[PDB]
Amino acid sequence: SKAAADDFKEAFLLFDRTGDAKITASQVGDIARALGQNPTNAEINKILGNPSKEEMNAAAITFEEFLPMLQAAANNKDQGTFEDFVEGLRVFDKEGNGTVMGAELRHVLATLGEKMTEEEVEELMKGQEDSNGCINYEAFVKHIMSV
Amino acid sequence: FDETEIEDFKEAFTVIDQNADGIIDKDDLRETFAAMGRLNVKNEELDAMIKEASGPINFTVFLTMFGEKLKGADPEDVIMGAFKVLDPDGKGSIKKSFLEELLTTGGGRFTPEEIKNMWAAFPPDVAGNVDYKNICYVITHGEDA
Amino acid sequence: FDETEIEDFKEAFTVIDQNADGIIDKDDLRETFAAMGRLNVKNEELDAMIKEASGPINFTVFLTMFGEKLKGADPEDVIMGAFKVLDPDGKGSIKKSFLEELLTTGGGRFTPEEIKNMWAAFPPDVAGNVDYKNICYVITHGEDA
Repeated sequence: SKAAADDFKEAFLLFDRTGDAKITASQVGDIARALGQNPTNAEINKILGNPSKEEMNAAAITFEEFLPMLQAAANNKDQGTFEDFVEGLRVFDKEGNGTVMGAELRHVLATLGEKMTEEEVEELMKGQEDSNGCINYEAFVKHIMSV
Repeated sequence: FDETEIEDFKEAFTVIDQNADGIIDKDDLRETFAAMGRLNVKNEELDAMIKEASGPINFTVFLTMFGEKLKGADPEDVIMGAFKVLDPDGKGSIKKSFLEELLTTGGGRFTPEEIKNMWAAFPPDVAGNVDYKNICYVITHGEDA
Repeated sequence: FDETEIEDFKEAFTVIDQNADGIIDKDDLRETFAAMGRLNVKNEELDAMIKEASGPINFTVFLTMFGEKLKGADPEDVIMGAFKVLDPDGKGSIKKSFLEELLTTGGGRFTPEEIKNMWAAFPPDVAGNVDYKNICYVITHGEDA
């Protein structure tokens, strides 16, 4: 709205590697996340196809399409409730203390639903899981929502 | 510009300014080259060095000319800092394809063609991204060591 | 000529120039040979070394004389680079007949007669093309190790 945030246009100049002021359709998922929006990858996929837009063939972009797609994704930020994120992992391990065994969270984050690479899974556990093999998800989900 | 790097340029300015008056003229350039072994140094090379300045080469004109050509010059300890963050487990030289992918995919300065020029005199190990350290040496002091 | 190879020739020039004035004369040649154990070094050997130069042996005359005799001299890391491309799976020394066929059939410098001279002091393994690495050693530093 501007509140006209012109820093979204300045961040588009940091993600366009050619400097022509266009951003390919394959970058739009990760740049919506870097502007403070977490649409799921199936949602980013649907919307695209919904608009008869094929992410399979070469793509370019213009700021005039990327701005309204970020504004259509911005209504879905009401789905980001931290009660359900901590209660999900609280149902994932027994006893009254928030600890996932290391390999349980790593294999679930790579193979269940939207596949996260094991390189990204190791980069998200690095520091929050110590050598006991127990990830405290009270501080883990706190630090994941700090970015 | 750190102060020891500016003192290194002050020592190089004094070795090329053999009249010790504070201004490197064309005779100082020719007599420093003749003392390094250049008996055939042409006057057109000395004139092309003086044509890069708008005035006489005193210490601040030599510092501003080197500043404007070395606007991305990085000391060896900060280049090894960044390469220790790229190899955060220490000791190992990082893979060739990992440096090619991370140069391109992060920045436009890491585009490929430029990566072929990086491999081209920075040899294999250096180019590949396996060794490490020899490239920090030749970025702070050029030519083969 | 890489710069560390030129620094190795500067250190060898300083060990043969025992007067430390920058010019290796015939007395320096004889006193370096006597300090290595050559008590019978003839004056005709010293005169044949000086007869390869047109002037006194200063550092740039010694570098140009070694440059003109070593116009295909290759450092050990680039010889092992080429032998790792000939054995691209790593570890194994390459076959005798494979190096004889690939030397001949690619280039005139790899003709046979020359291949018999390669096997002749570069022993079997080396000659054969099975070992590897000892030949890179003796091409950068001669004689049996």
